[PDB]
Amino acid sequence: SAPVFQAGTGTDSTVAGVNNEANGEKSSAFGYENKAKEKLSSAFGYKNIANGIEGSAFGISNLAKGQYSSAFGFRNVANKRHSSAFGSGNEANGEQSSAFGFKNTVSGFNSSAFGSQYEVTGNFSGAFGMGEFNGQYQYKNEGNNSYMIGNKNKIASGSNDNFILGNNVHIGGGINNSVALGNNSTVSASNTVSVGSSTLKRKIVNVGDGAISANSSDAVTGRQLYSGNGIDTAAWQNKLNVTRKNDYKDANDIDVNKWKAKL
Amino acid sequence: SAPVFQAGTGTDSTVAGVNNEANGEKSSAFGYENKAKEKLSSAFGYKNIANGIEGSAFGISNLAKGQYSSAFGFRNVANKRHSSAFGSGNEANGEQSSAFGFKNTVSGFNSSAFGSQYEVTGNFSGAFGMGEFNGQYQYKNEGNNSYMIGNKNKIASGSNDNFILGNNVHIGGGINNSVALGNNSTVSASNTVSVGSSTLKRKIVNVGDGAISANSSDAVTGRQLYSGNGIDTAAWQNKLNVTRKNDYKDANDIDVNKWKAKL
Amino acid sequence: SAPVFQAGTGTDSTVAGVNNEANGEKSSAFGYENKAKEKLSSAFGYKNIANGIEGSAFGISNLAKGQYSSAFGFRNVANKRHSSAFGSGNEANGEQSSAFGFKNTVSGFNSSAFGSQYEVTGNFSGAFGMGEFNGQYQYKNEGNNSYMIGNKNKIASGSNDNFILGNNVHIGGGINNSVALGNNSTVSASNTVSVGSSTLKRKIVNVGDGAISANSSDAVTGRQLYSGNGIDTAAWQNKLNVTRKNDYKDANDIDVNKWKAKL
Amino acid sequence: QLTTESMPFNVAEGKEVLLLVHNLPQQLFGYSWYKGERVDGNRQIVGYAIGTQQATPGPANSGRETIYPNASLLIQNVTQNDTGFYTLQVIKSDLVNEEATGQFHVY
Amino acid sequence: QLTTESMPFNVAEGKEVLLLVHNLPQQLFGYSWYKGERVDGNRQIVGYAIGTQQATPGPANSGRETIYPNASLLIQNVTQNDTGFYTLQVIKSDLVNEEATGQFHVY
Amino acid sequence: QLTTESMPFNVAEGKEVLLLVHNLPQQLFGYSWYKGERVDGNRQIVGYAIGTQQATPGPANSGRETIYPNASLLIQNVTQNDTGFYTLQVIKSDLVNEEATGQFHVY
Repeated sequence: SAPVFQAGTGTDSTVAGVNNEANGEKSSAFGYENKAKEKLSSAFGYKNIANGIEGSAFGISNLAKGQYSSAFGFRNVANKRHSSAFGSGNEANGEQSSAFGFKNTVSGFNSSAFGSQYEVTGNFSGAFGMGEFNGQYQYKNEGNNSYMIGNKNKIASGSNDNFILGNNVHIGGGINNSVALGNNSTVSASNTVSVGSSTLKRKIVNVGDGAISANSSDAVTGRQLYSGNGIDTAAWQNKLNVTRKNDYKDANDIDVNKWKAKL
Repeated sequence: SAPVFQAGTGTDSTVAGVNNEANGEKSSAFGYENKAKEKLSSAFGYKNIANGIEGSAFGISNLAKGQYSSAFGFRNVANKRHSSAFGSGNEANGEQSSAFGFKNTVSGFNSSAFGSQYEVTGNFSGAFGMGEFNGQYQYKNEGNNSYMIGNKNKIASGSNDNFILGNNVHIGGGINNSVALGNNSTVSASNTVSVGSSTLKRKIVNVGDGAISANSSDAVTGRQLYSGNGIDTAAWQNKLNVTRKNDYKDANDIDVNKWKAKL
Repeated sequence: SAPVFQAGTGTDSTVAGVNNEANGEKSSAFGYENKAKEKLSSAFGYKNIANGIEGSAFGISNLAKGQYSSAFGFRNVANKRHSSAFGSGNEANGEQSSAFGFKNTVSGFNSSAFGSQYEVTGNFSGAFGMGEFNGQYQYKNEGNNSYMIGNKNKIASGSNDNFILGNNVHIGGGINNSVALGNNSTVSASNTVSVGSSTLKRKIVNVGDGAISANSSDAVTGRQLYSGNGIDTAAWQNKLNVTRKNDYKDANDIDVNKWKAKL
Repeated sequence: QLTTESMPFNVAEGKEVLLLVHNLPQQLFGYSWYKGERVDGNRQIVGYAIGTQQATPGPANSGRETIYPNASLLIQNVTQNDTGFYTLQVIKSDLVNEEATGQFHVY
Repeated sequence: QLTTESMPFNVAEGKEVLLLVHNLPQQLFGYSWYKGERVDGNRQIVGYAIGTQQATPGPANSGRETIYPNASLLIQNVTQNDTGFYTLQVIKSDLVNEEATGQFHVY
Repeated sequence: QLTTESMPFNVAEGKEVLLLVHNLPQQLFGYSWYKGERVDGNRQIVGYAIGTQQATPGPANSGRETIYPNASLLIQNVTQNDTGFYTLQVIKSDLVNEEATGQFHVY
C-alpha cells in the first residue's frame, strides 16, 4: 500500500507511514506498521506497540506496556510503572526497574542491571557484569539488598545483605552479612570477610601498625610479633612458668630441704 | 486542528503533526505539539522542547537546553554541554555528566549516576544504587573523587577520596582516604579500612602467611601466633626476665653470699 | 528544496523531510537528509546513516553499521552485532558490547563501559568511572576478566583476573589474581591484596577475634597478642630456654660438681 | 482545589496546633512540609514517602513536629517564634508538583 | 520444518536412546532440552551455548543425559519413569524462538 | 586555513627548534603532536587537554620535547635522527578533527 499522511481514529492523533493506526487521544504512530493504542503514547520506527498510558517505543520491534514506561532500541520490553529498557533484548518486569545493555532481566522492586546476561529477582539489588544464557538464565541474584560485580556469580534465596566483587563466587542458603573479595573465592559463614578459598590463599600487604592494648580490635603486622613491644609481662610470665633473673641471683622461693639433699 | 505536513519558519525546516513549530535552521519537529527553536535541533514525540544548538529531545515531555545535549525517555532534563539524561525523571546540571535510570540528579563536573534516587554534587564522583526522595533528596554524594555502591549512603562536604561498597554508611566531615566494606559499617578516622562497627565485628578468613622480620608490613595468621616461629629470641628473653637452662645447669651470675646464708 | 512526503526507491519504504533517501525494503528515513540503506533500518533525526540489517540511528549524526545495532544520541558509532552506543561520542567495536556516557570506546567481546573517557580492549572486562583523552586514550583496561571502578586506572596486557576499586592504580605486566583497595595504592605481586603503598599505609579496624590453633588461617587482633591465650606452651618453652618454677623450687637437672665448686 | 486548614487559628503558649488538608489528590508519591512561603532545601521540617511508607525529618526540625499519613501536621509546645506561614508540597505519580499555604498566629 | 526423530521408538530396560534433529535452522544462539510438553524453568535437562561453546546441566538432570553440538540427545540406562514426551527449544540470532516435540515409550 | 611554521628551517646540531601554529580555530578540546605523516597511536610525542589543563607525554617521547598552551612545540639538542616531517591533530568542541603538517631538516 502507498504511504498515507492523515489523521487517525482518535482525537488529535496522527499516523505517518505505511499501514499505521493510532487509536488513542493525542497519539503518534510514525514509521512502518506501528500501533499506538492509549492516551499520549508514541510509536516510532518499525513494528512498535505502545499499550500503556504515556508509554514510548522507539526503534525496532519494541513493546511498552506499563504506565510511564520506555523501550529504546532492539526488541525491548517494559511492563511495569517507571520501568526502562535500553539496548538489545532487555525486559523489565519490576516497578521502578532498569535494564541496560544486552539480554538483561529485572523482576524486583527498585533493582538495576547493567551489562550482559544477568537476572535480578531480588528487591533493592543490583548487578554489574556478565553471565550466561542458553534458553534459561544460569546465574541469578536472588537476595535482597545484595550487589554483584563481575562474571558468573550467584546468590541464593534467603541470603540477604551480601556484596560480591569478583568471579565464580556462589553463596548458599542461610548466609547473611558477608563480603567476598577476589577471583575464585568462597564464603561459608555469616558475618565474615573472605579473601580466598581453601585451596588458594591470599596475603594482605601494606598494613599499618595496630594498637596493643586490653581492648583493641586492630590487625597485627609481622614486625609487632617479631619485636614483642607492648605486651602484658605478667600474663606471659604466669602463662609460661618463668624463673625471673632477679629471683635467681638472690635465692628466693626455694625448698631448702631438697637443696640440702642433692647438694 | 487537522495535521499539516509542510515547511516551518526557518530555512530548510520541517514540521510534521499537529500544532508543531520549527524556528531554527535545519530543524525538525515531528509528533504532537513539539518545539524546535535552535540550529540543528530535533524534537520527536509528545510536547518536547529543544532550546540548545544540536540538542535532541525524544519521547514524552523532555527538555534539552544545553549544547550537544540529549534527553531520551519520560520527563528528562539536560542543561549543560555534553550532558545526557536517559530514562524516567532524570536531570543533569553538570558539564559532561550522565544520569541513567529513575530520578537521578547530577550537578558535578564529569560525574555519573546509575540507578534510583541519588544526587551527586561532587566533582569526579559516582553513584551506583538506590536512595530515597520525598520532595528533597535525603542521601547525597558531596565529596570529590569519591564513589558509592549500594543503598542509603552519604558522604559529607569536605570529605574527599572515599570509597563505599555497602549499605547505611555515613561519613562525616574531616575524613579523607578511607574505605568502608560491608553492611551497617562505620568510619571515624582518616587513612583507615573498616570492616564493621563498634557493635558488630567481622572476621577475615582465608589469609596467607605473612613474613616475620624486622620490617614487614604483612598480616599475621593464627597458626603463626600458635607456633611462634621466626621471632627475635633475645628481645623476648630480655623483655621477659628468663633464666636460661644452660646458665641454670652450670651456676652462673649468682650472688654467692646470699646462697651461703639460706643454704 | 521543499519537503516531500512520498515513497522511496525500495519496496514499502518511506521518506519524510528534506533530501531523504530510503533504499532498503521496509525502511524509514524521517528528518533532515537521512539515509537508510538496508532491510528494516530506521534513520530518525539529522544526518543519520543506517547501513546494517535491523540497525537504528536516532538523533544527530549517528552511524549504525552492524546487524542489530543501536546508536542513540549525539555522534555515536555502532559497528558489530548486538552493539549499543548511548549518549555522546561513544564507539562500540565489539560483539555484544555496550558504551554508555561520554567518549567511551569498547573493542572487546562482552565488555561494558560506563562514564567518561575509558577504553576497554579486553574480553569479559568492565569499566566504571573517569579517565582522560587528548587525541589518544591515556588509561586503558587491557586485561581479561578484570574490572575497574574509579578515576585514572590502568591494567596492562597479559595481566588477567584483576579488580581495582580506587584511584591512580597501575598494574604492570605479569600480575594475576590481585585486588587493590584505596586511593593511591600499589600492587607488585600475584595472589595478593593491597591496602596501601610503600609511602602511606592503612590500618584495618573493627576486626573480630580469630582462632588460635595448629591450622587456622584467620587474622589476629591486638588483644590476642596482648593476652596470649591459646598458645602452645611447649613450643614457646623450648623456643625460649626457660627454667620452670616447679623444677627450680625442687632442684632438678643440675650439674652437681659445678655447684660444689662455686658454693 | 487543594486547601489547608489550621485548628485553632489562635492558640495558647503551651497547647497543640493541628494543620489539616482538604481536597488531596489521589495517586500521589510523597509529601513535604516547609517553613515560610517558598520551597527551600534548608527550611524543611518533615517529609513522607508512600513507596516505602517512610517519614524522615529535615534540617529545620526541633523535635516537636509530627506528620500523619494524610498530609496532616501536629506541633506541640508552641512558642512565640513559631508564628507565621507554612508551605506544603505534594508530588504526584507523574512527577508533577502542587503547593499550598497555611498560617497561624500565637498569642 | 524442524523435526525430531527417536531411535529406536521402542527400547529395552538397559539400552541407549538417541534423539536426533532434522531441518535445524542456521545462524542460531543456543539450544535447550526439557521434560514434558511445555517449556518450564524447573524441568530443564541440559542446555548449550554457541557463543562460548558451553554445555550446562539443568535442575532435572540425573547424570545420564548427554547433549551433542548438533541438537542431539543421548540417554543411557533408561527406566520405566523415563517414558513419554520431550520438548526442544531453539533460540535464533534475532532472539526469536522455535519449539519441537519428540516421544518414546519403554517396555 | 590552519598553518604550521618552523623556525629556523635549517638548524645546527645543538640548537633549539620551535614549531608555531597560525590560524588556530577557537572552541577546541585538545591537541596532539605525532612523528611522521600519519596519526598513529605508537608514534605520539605529547598531548594537551584543555578541560583539565593537562599535558601528558606519549610513547615516542625522549625527554627533549615540550608543548606550550598555544599548540607550539619546542625541541632541544637535536640530532641527525630528528630530521623530517611532523603532524599535528586538533580536536574541536564538536568532536571533529583537523590535521596539519610541518617539516624541518638538520645539518
